[PDB]
Amino acid sequence: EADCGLRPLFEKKQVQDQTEKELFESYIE
Amino acid sequence: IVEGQDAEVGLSPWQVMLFRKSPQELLCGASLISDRWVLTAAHCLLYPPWDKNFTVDDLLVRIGKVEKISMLDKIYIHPRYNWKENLDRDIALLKLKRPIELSDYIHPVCLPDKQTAAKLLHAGFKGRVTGWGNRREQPSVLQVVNLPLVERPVCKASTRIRITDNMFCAGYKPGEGKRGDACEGDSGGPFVMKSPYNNRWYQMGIVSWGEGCDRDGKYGFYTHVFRLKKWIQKVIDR
Ligand SMILES: O=S(=O)(O)OC[C@H]1O[C@@](COS(=O)(=O)O)(O[C@H]2O[C@H](COS(=O)(=O)O)[C@@H](OS(=O)(=O)O)[C@H](OS(=O)(=O)O)[C@H]2OS(=O)(=O)O)[C@@H](OS(=O)(=O)O)[C@@H]1OS(=O)(=O)O
Ligand code: NA
Repeated sequence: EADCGLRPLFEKKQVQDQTEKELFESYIE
Repeated sequence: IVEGQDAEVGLSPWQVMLFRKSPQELLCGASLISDRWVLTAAHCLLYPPWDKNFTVDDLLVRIGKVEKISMLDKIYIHPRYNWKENLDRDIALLKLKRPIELSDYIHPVCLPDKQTAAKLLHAGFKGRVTGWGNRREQPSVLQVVNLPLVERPVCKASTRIRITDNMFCAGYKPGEGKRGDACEGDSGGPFVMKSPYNNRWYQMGIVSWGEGCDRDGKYGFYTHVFRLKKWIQKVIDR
């Protein structure tokens, strides 16, 4: 599916969810 | 989910609930990977020590919380699923009776390729677990918790179960500052990670097993999705 992993209510509307930053924070230590 | 929080509306549009048909009860989590395919743990369907052998006539899936209820055409359990010893290859695919309509609340997650798995699967990197299972060892809202991947030797030293390359473990270490885990009813559900390369969510794991929920010095074990992709590809065909 070409549109997998992109949520209509978030990524598709350029809104990030409330705890996404927690994940990105863990990527850079 | 123990020690999580209420998920925002539409947070996990690939969330699927596996239900016993009659009497109706939540059994497991699951995930939507296409309009016709659903991913879950093998032990959700077959577990002889508990006299569990569910067929397509025993089960229903609930998707989108707008809500969709569907029967299953076929159940595929990994042929080398090892329930006797360690739940090795704890994976099963559920083919829906017919393709479902996608919406704001219904949308499949991605499967990882080699490169995605190499990029994301590092100790310390956090993934996300969601489900409708117990808060304590009955939520009205989908629960979410983010949990760090754990070093393989730390995973192996935490348990007496033989750990294979088809499993990883995740969760906070004693004193790391946070808690959280899957619990009764979340099993089979997805462990997802967001890729910075393309802004998409990939399912890296399937809630497989633990020794109690959210215990100090224990970790959740997850079926390693990329390492079972060869089998996933074989049954789905397309
Ligand atoms: O992006 S993927 O995760 O989908 O990676 C592709 C898979 O390629 C494998 C598949 O193994 S196989 O089942 O034995 O074929 O590695 C090997 O085969 C592919 C494709 O073979 S084919 O006959 O051309 O269709 C080769 O990749 S590709 O460039 O042709 O696309 C691999 O060569 S290479 O390493 O990419 O240069 C080939 O590797 S090898 O020679 O067998 O070592 C899997 O790689 S693996 O994880 O190391 O086994 C990839 O993952 S998958 O889960 O099997 O899809
Ligand atoms: Na723990």
